[PDB]
Amino acid sequence: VKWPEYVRVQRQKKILSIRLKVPPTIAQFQYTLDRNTAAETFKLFNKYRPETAAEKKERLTKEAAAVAEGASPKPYAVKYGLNHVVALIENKKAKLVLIANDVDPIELVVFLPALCKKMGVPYAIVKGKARLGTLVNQKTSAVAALTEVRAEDEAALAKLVSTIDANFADKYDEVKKHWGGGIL
Amino acid sequence: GAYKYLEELQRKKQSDVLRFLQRVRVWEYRQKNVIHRAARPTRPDKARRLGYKAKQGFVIYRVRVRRGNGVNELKYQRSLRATAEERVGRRAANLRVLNSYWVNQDSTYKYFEVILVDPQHKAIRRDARYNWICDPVHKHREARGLTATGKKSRGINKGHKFNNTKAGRRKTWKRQNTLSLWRYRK
Amino acid sequence: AGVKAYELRTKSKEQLASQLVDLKKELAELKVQKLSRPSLPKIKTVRKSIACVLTVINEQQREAVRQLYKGKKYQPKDLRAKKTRALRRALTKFEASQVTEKQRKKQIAFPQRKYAIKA
Amino acid sequence: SVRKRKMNRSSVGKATRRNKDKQRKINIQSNPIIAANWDYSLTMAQNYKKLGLRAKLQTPAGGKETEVVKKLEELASRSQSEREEEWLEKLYKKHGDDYKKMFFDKKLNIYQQSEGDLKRRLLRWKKRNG
Amino acid sequence: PILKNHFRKHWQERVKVHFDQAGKKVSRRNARATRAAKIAPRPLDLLRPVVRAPTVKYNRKVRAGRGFTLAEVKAAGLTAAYARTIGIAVDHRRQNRNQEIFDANVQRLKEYQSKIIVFPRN
RNA sequence: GUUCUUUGUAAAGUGCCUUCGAAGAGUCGAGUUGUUUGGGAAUGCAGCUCUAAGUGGGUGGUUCCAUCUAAAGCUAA
RNA sequence: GUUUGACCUCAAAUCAGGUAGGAGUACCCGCUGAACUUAAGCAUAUCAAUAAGCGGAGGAAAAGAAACCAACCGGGAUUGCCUUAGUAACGGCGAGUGAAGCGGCAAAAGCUCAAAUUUGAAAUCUGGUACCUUCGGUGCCCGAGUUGUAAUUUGGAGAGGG
Repeated sequence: VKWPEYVRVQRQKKILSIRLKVPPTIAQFQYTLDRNTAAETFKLFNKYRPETAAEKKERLTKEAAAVAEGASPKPYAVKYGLNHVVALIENKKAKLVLIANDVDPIELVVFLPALCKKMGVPYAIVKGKARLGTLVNQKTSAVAALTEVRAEDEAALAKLVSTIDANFADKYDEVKKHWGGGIL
Repeated sequence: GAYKYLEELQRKKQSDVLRFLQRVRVWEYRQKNVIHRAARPTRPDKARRLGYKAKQGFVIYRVRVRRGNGVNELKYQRSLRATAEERVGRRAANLRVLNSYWVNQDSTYKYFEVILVDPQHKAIRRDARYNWICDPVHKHREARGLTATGKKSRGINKGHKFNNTKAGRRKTWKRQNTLSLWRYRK
Repeated sequence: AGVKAYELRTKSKEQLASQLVDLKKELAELKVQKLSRPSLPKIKTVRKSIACVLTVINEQQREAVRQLYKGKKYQPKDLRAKKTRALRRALTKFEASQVTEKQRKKQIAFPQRKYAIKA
Repeated sequence: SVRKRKMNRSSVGKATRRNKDKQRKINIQSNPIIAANWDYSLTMAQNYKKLGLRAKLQTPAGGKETEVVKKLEELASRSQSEREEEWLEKLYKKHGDDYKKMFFDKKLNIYQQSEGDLKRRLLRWKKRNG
Repeated sequence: PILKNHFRKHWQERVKVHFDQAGKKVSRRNARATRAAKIAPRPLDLLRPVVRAPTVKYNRKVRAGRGFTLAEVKAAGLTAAYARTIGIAVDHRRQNRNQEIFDANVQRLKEYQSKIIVFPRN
């Protein structure tokens, strides 16, 4: 068989991702949250979709069509920029910080799991920047945080913290050690 | 913020994380073309402090140049970085070279990531912070050394040390080598 | 002599096209009489007549195209302004007078005041 | 020359511009009081001392009330919106003048504004009304 | 006996003779007249400070400075941003260390503020 | 000059009180060959080796002192 | 689920819309770079950081708001002119090369990003498209974009409250 240039490059990059010995601040990724806990994290995170551009436009025209002719609490949503998440973390305004494992330059998000372990922020490296993108009206998100919450979802969030602490942080205490990628 | 973490991360270049990053990417850039376009900056922090805004009209090109130059030390006293900037200036002749930075290096090749603005793009022609590049006095700034590295290689700065090249070495030579004669002879 | 422009601006497309064919026949007949005689005066005036009719014909087409492309973006490259290359680039009056959001605040707060110094 | 030789020979015609007399005598534009009282036979600095006004604030290199009263004459010589007014109506009708209670109210003072902002805005409302 | 003649180079290419001395004086006076025709009631130049020259040689002499300071302008009773609109040159990098220079400048600013007539925006 | 629009709990500025508060890395530097300068102080630059710090760092001046804020960008006469 | 769907990267299209080349070249910004000559014959040196060659701009270009100068009773972006001044310094200390601060004057003008959360809300933008008072504006739609477009902030601090 004969493949294209770019196909050969991404296949070569795939086998290069495995066969090299890798520094332990990377490969701290790919030791990621399993299927049940990931689905359960999103069962909470899907309840806080940031109000999409169409929804925001129609509502704020509803404000105009009503209020100009003839009280609300602050609404809660997931928080999704890297400047803003690393702002929220270190201010301790973060209760659950979700980090993508696949980022275009890897160097972007390498400090973040260990800065979360430093601040005492209960983090989870979840699989897919696309999968984080879906819950946030963006193609990709790299990071998603949950600062404040409705009280109906509060107990579920606190348990999501404790499940992620037990499932992720306790199973992967060896991941701060051990250079990954020694696969023969 | 987030870029201070990035800035101080890329100051450690032989550190084991960035050692590994640079090992993979040097090989990956060899497999591509010499001058090719980058999807997005590899170092968005350094891109941004050199003035890359991630908006329509802003381009990142990745470039490769050979290293080095007593026949093997017949010098060629222009930089590798200015050579790179000029090559991307010719392949992308509709753009204007804003700035460039170092990304990865090697025995044979030094790599750069030039940043380019589209002066014909309407998202650049408005917004009064970047529409200065549309003025035709910036047609090929990289060809006349008006970029950061060009102004370095010209030796343009302030002081005693740059007296021979403060207004440009050709200008100051021509000025100081002129028999100025007045109507009423001084 | 010959045909006048202002007389032809009143005419339709079909009237001018028929006019043109008649002038081209007449000129074609005069080039056969030209070879027998030493000189012919009318051959010059009929040529300039054809030229005039074609100019009115082209003008009537062009202004019709100007009307169907009235007041919209992207009109034909010939119907656009010619000016010069360097001026058909170079920031438009809106894009040049466009000042940043910060400088407008600074200009309202502190405009260049007019003064006189003596009394 | 090469190009000038042809242009002085061609039937195109030169684009002759006689803008030399306009270089010396440029009309004063920015002030009609000065525009009426400016002797064009005099120079710039002579027309400044004739009027009285100082032309150069630094002492010059070299050797050096008729109108200023008219200037002095012409120099010696923000409402509220519908919703803002109706908002201040609500605050006054429910509270009156108790600014502590007025600013601790969640229902009317939705923007958690101070006492000074409230007394200033209400007095603007009271001056425009009775 | 000494003499040094710098005519070893191709000097005859770069010989500038200033025939336009009389032409360029007229040109600057026309420029001043134009600027004073556009800036009608205002002088032609910003109000410049009094300043002591550096070096043991010239520290006897008092000369024009670039601009005042934020300190001298504040002590006069106005702001730097507003001083520029009234045509007072402001120097951010200059420092105030001498009391006599300071007070001379403050009085130069104060007498300037008495003599001026600022036009309203209406 | 005359005239039509201005608005929204909108955008500023002054002085005081009160609480905080980052600053451009294969870059500076060091070595090194070559070029270059009036620059002996090693003047600038280029290549190659190696490669920093934040009560930082650079540049001057007889124990210290002074004065700048680099490695990002625009701007008439 | 052996299915379907997000992304990522890389392509193509006589796709929609744009843009680059060539000329001129006195001056201007770069790159590249000699020799005849002159030095006592002469590898340094000199002509010369010149001519030729190559690229790139405009009405000017470049430079420019200090990682500046100084040593004062301190000045204060650049550029240009007189002065410094054939001075300091360089050089078989040979032929020769050769400034700058200060002082005077011309002209003068200042600013902008990145780095600290809009997080009670991507407030931002391009294109398509229908109208209108068309160097544009408004409505709707596809997008770019959180790997960061907007507002605030640049040390002269600055910001949040009162």
